[PDB]
Amino acid sequence: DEWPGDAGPPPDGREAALFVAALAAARPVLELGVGTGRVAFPLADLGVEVHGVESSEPMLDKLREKAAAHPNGNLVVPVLGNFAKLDLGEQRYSVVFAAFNTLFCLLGQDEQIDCMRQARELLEPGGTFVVQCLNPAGQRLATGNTFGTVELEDTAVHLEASKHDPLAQTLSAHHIVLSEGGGIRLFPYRLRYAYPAELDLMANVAGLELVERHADFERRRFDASSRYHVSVYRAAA
Amino acid sequence: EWPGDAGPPPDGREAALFVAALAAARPVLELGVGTGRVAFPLADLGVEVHGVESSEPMLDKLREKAAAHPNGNLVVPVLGNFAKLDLGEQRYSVVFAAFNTLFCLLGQDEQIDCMRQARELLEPGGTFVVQCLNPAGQRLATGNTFGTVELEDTAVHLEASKHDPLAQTLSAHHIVLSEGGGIRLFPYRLRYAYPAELDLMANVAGLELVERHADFERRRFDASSRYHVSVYRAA
Amino acid sequence: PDGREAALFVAALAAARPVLELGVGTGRVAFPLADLGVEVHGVESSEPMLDKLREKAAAHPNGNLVVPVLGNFAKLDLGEQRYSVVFAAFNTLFCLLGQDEQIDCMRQARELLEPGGTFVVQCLNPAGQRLATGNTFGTVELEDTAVHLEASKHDPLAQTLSAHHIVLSEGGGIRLFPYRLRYAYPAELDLMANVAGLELVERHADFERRRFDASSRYHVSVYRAAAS
Amino acid sequence: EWPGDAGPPPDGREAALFVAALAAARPVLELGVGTGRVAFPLADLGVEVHGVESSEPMLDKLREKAAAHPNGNLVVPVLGNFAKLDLGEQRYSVVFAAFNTLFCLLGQDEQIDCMRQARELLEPGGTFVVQCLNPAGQRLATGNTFGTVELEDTAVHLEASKHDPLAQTLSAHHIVLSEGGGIRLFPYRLRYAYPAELDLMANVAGLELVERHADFERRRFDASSRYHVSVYRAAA
Amino acid sequence: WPGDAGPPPDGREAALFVAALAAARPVLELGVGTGRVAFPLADLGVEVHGVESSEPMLDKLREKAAAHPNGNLVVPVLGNFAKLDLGEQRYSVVFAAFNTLFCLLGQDEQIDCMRQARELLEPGGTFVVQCLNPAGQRLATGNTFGTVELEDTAVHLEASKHDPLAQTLSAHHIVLSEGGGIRLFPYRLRYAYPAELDLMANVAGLELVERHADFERRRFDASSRYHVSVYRAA
Amino acid sequence: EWPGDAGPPPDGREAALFVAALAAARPVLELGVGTGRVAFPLADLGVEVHGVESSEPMLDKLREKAAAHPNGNLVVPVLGNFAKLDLGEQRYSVVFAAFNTLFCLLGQDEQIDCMRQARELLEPGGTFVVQCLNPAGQRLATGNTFGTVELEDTAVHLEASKHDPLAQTLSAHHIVLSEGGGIRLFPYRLRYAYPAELDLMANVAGLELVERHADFERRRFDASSRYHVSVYRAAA
Ligand SMILES: [Li+]
Ligand SMILES: [Li+]
Repeated sequence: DEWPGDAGPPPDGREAALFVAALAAARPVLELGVGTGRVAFPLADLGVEVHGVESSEPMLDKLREKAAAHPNGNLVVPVLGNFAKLDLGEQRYSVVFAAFNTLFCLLGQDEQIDCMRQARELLEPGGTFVVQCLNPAGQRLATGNTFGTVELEDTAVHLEASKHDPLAQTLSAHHIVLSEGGGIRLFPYRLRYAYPAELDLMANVAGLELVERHADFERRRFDASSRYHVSVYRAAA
Repeated sequence: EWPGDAGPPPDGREAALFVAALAAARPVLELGVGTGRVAFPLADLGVEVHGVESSEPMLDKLREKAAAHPNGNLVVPVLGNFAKLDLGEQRYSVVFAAFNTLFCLLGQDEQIDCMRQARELLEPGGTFVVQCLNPAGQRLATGNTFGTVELEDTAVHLEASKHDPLAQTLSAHHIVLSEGGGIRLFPYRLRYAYPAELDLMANVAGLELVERHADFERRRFDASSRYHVSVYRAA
Repeated sequence: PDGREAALFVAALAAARPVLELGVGTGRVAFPLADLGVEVHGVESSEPMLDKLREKAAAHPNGNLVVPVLGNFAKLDLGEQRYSVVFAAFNTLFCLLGQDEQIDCMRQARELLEPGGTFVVQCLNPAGQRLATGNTFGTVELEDTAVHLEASKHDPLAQTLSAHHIVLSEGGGIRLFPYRLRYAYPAELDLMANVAGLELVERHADFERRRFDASSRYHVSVYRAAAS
Repeated sequence: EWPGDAGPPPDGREAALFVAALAAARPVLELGVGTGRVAFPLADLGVEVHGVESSEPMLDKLREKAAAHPNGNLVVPVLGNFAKLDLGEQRYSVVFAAFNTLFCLLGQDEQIDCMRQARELLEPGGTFVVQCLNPAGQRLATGNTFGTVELEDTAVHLEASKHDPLAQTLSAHHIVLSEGGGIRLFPYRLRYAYPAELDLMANVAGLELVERHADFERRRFDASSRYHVSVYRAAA
Repeated sequence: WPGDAGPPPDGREAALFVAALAAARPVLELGVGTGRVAFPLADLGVEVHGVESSEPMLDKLREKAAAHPNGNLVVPVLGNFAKLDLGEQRYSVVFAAFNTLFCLLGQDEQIDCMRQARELLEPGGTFVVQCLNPAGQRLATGNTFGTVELEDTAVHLEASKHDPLAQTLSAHHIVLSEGGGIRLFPYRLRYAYPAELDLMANVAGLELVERHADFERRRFDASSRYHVSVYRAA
Repeated sequence: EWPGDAGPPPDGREAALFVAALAAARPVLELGVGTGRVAFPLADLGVEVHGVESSEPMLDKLREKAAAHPNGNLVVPVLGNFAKLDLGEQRYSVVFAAFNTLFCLLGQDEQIDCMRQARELLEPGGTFVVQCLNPAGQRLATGNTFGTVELEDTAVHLEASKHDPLAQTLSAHHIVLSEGGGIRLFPYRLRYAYPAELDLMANVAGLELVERHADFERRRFDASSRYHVSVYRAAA
């Protein structure tokens, strides 16, 4: 959205879109955690109908505003709510996806399994479930507390204070912005991450099976040093 | 026979006490019986141990130590790879795998199969016990490492290993260099799991966690613990 | 957050005689002690911080058990009074910025113990604190509308730590709380204790008696009059 | 201006002595004269200093301390560009850039150019002297870092930096947080060169290395020195 | 020599890369070795002139050449990277793979080799090198000891001294084998950083035309362990 | 006799000059004299050295180098443990322990006892000199480590060690692996003390610190110094 450099959201909106589109089957897709449409609008540019779920009202409001002004806004269907509770009806989708750690916003393994399962049940035959998550091995997370520089601007610095518990597999952090004036903005967040093999087992429990894993949306080889992965799951035979 | 950290952990007695307390004058099954590191101390506690192994040789050194032991009659050696081995009607109050035995199985799938079979050999109320290295607390570098395992007056014990954080395997050689110039290499392989993955494996296998400690003396388990001792029940 | 636990620890050693807390604060140890029926004489050098204590004591259902004293750790005149326990929690002893002052402090404490009395200290453990040489910056804690950070300078020769506890708030507000320490290593500390007529009888990681080892961030050490 | 490690390095006098020893009672040119941390000390020694800055602002502040300094008249403020500028026929016994000034030019090319201009401003047997961070000894982490620079009773100085070890650049903010709630940010960029690269650059610019030290007191230079002071002269 | 103990498995890829630039004229490989790249190039119909200073290794090449279906495309040349007289013969490509250039223990020698190389290029010709990338290799200051590779009956280890000022690596590849055997294989390199290397190239009358992480043309960045750089005559 | 870093420190001569400046026409006592790395340079300055060892092997080898040395009559070898050796009426202007000798005693208590024995052997104004690793500057990892000490054409020198930071002990093997398959292990143990601890030990033994350097050439001691040379005198 606004934040510059590494402080902003991952600059791969376009690539995510292409990726999902290629899996879309000219039919409609569901984005879990659609925010302000970082992936949804590029999707709309490729002629893909995107229903987007988002729990943050201020964010969804913005998506709606931008949609009104977007040449292809009409391909974007904003859905306000908590995914676990929304009744999406008889609607099925060709692709359900969750970009930039959205799945890991659910603060436990059981919640994540449940989520994968709701997504499974919304797929049409042959549909896929796609997630993009931090890859703990490649991310080399230190145990305990850390503090680091995220990005610099002429008149502000973006920093991060973080707490990592490698046993519970949680991260709790503030994104911090300090400004020349003396202003300070804190943006708290929390993740529970999964390791790839744990994640794959969760998917099985949820009735899903892994069909492919990459490091990123351009399909680069995934390996131990990959900071992220993009995983694609199908319903199990 | 290897000194300090080279040899196996010195918790054999304590393992026994922990397993014993969990058995109701009913037989217990150790996976990967050794030279009876745990088993024999169990007998000293009046507990019948059925030990599984796939090494006709090692199993033979066990038979021998069973003949010389004042309680060897309680130690029953079962030869054969656990995966393919049928124990028919016989059930157990406890089934346990000590010092990373479970992680000798080189895959999540095979590990879940082992946990399942273990569940199907538990009587009502029986428990499945594992002692595993705890990745978070073991601080394992990615890729290759080389370290000192232990020193003796006339030899050093070293370790060359490869760690693959995705497959979660450790493949290593325990190396002994001796003053005369002799060299012995002892290779070995593990696939480990994180606690939360292990608990989900246990569930898929029909088990549920009922307690976790850092060791057999029941010390508090936390992030910095090098091992955990986990106890599971049927669901 | 071990106020209670430190109190339980000290109380278990104090029997029914009075104890002396060096660096009584707003009484985060003293009051839980009173609630346990222990009489606490608390020392401090800041007449201001003593006041905040006196105010809380008046409003506490057991504040009569807390006796505020004004003086200096190393150099005090309490006269004939002796204690079953003299203690110094959360790094108090390392507030004295030198080995000599610290030894002098330990000697006073020894001279104020009755027979069988114990001197107890809680101190950061350098091995387990894994302190980098030079300057560091770190995260201490997170809240919804503020972060607690720490900036510090470490001189591994002088064994000193100079730091600011930093609080940053959504407003743009910043509070800085500076502090200084001279720490000792366990073996140094034990030898200092010997020089002061004390000997170590037990060492734990914490007031719950958890095992102390190299990775322990703190230790709780219990000293008594030296033998022979 | 600022306390301790937050302020500028405390080797002004020493840099002056070092330079004056090489200055043959003839004039010296300081690139990045700043506020005269070195120039004035040089003036105190009887040495004429022509100091160059790019920003009129800083020159003005220099012109002001000069007017209030007992030996300020020996410090000539010059406005120009390190790589390109016209000083005509004036030559110098010493041309120098202290505390990383050379690395303020953001590329190998501009650094060579500057070294060359310097060479051409030297008199016969004149020297070109630079003081630069020494990467090996500085142990710079890849990527981003955050650190404490200095403490004060009512404020803290921190540093947030981005290091690109491939472009060999450092991009930082010096940050001052105050008990008030005030925050001051002071940006800066550097492009560094390793010693072997630097000497080759000098060669390409017509200079050859004649001596290298850790500091202006001539302490031994080695892999663990955070800085070097290098002395060049025009090549055969 | 298994896995990471052995040489890099990019022989074919190297050849393809070099072939693409070769345009039906001869190429010169500095440090031709045992033909790890030369032969794969011969399979592509490219004439290879391979240079080496070690007669021994040069002999082994000759032997594998006579037994290769395309050996006659591999012309072994005894000589010295920096200094050697090849007459009027010119090449479309002169390349040095896997750290060959860093085998010369000094910046000056390395510049001399680059210059000699430039002077053997026809018009439009190119000089290609493959070099460890210090930034991406994250080299500890001072001594280190590490595991290179494992085998069932032996371990491959490495002891090294890194001098970050001289930019040198001095190491022993160590083989320990069951039964008491020890083999030491010492080697020395002087590396250059990219920006230094490029300036070296300019001094040698060469200019950089492209840089990759490897012979497959993957993007080069700070975390790339190696780089493949292609230069033209100024 | 071992190459580079495997061999002993090359500061024998410097150690002798430093000790001789403190000596005073009345013998010095070296604890752990080994094969004379310091005793002989000392004899070249006409200083009489009484050298203590327990290892009869090196004492037999010292005697042999001393019979073939032009000034061997100045090197008096004394066989046996220090803790047990009663040296009688003889007093010394200097007692010293180079390269970690004091840390060969495996406990704070033994070390204090040694220091005390030294104090009692000093003449009035006499001094006790020690050279010991400096923990702050050595940055010793906790637990086990393995590293390269040195390289030669046909052999590598390695080290496997166990560091206990609470007990402040190092137990290690210097390992030499040779091209033919040869393996030599050389075990050793130390218990070190931090400077402040060491000074307090000195006090307990009736000594007071009068000077501290990084080395025998009197370089400044600081956090980054790998060693220190400390000079103690008797407490008035
Ligand atoms: Li599609
Ligand atoms: Li051998």
